Amino acid sequence: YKLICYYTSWSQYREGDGSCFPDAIDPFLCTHVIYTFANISNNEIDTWEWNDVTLYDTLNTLKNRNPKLKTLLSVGGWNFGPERFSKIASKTQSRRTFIKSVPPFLRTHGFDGLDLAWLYPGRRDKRHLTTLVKEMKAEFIREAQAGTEQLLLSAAVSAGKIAIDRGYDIAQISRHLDFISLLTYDFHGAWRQTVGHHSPLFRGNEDASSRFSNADYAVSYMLRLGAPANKLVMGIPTFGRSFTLASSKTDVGAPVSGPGIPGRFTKEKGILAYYEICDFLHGATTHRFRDQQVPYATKGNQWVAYDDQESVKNKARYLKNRQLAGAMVWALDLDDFRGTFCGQNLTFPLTSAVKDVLAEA
Ligand SMILES: *[C@@H]1O[C@H](CO)[C@@H](O[C@@H]2O[C@H](CO)[C@@H](O[C@@H]3O[C@H](CO[C@H]4O[C@H](CO)[C@@H](O)[C@H](O)[C@@H]4O)[C@@H](O[C@H]4O[C@H](CO)[C@@H](O)[C@H](O)[C@@H]4O)[C@H](O)[C@@H]3O)[C@H](O)[C@H]2NC(C)=O)[C@H](O)[C@H]1NC(C)=O
Repeated sequence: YKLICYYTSWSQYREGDGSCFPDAIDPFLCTHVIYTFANISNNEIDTWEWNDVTLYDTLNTLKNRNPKLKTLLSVGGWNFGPERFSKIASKTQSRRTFIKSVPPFLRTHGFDGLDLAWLYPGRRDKRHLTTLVKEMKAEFIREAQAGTEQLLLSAAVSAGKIAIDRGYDIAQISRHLDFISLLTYDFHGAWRQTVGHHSPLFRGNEDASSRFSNADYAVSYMLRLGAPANKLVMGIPTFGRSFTLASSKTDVGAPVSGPGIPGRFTKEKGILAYYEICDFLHGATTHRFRDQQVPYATKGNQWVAYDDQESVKNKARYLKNRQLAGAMVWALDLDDFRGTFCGQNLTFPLTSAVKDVLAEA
């Protein structure tokens, strides 16, 4: 099985214990670590943070300890606007410029591949994404002739049915990608004025939005569209999502007034790192959505949907049972990488739980 793990370049800036640099990563934890994100400038791949060349080096020094570890560089993300991707991919010339720029940059910086994180292709982009993936793969095939192991090509893909239908030719891109990471953790609609879980494995008992907004639906749909199981990797989050409650009610359908207050370290309303959630749990009441097989917790006027050791193990068993290629974790810097917040004196408790289950049989 693959265990694909993202590290985000902006996590270095977090205050105190929130600060995460690539040398915090256990070299034997994941099979693939993906650094996010690279920029595209002058139609060519490029660095983003002022110190990316240094951090790339810190990440790739992990291979000294684990020579089998593979690293990839992810281009795109939400800061990079999807409009920028569309412009590049939609013209033969700009597409070529971008593709040609990729292998030399990856080789210079010691990466084993490229991950495409276009968030997200629209209806007008579907055919252009197919050509980008096919042509990029063709370039990697050419570059391998020069003697070095062929660069890998992956993509992070929406797990939402509507977004999938709108923007991706799954049958075609699956042929050329070495793996597809499904973003199976963005299932709670931003329009919803009630609490709800963003990463449920199965649908909930009543009033769900779509019997589509769950990981099992997304996995089945991708297989149905022609992605081979051995190309699909199921995403598992190490962050949770938070809401401010609008009333004393906390169970299914509880009204909310907006996102939860920011975490002390991650400082973004509506999201919390797992290490922040571990602390939040002190004094909180814990519940589990039976049917959806994922937990939530609440205290005060705050309500948090999240994944714990039990839920990530459960998802790992699920993806093995569906004979998928493995799991993807977003993100290492949001797990308890220090090992000091979750009361087990264990680094990367969520990611390690997934790893341990993948090894079982
Ligand atoms: C990720 O990559 C993106 C894409 O490359 C980066 O964004 C780019 O950043 C550069 C540098 O800041 C910026 O360049 C700008 O260039 C203009 C000149 O524009 C010319 O063309 C214009 C047509 O639209 C025309 O109107 C103009 O006359 C020019 O001919 C600069 O304009 C000033 O130039 C001088 C010197 O700076 C000034 O003295 C003068 O007063 C002008 O006002 C701008 O100041 C910029 O330098 C790109 O425009 C920008 N591209 C996009 C699409 O956003 C980005 O930095 C990178 N991110 C990270 C995190 O690395």
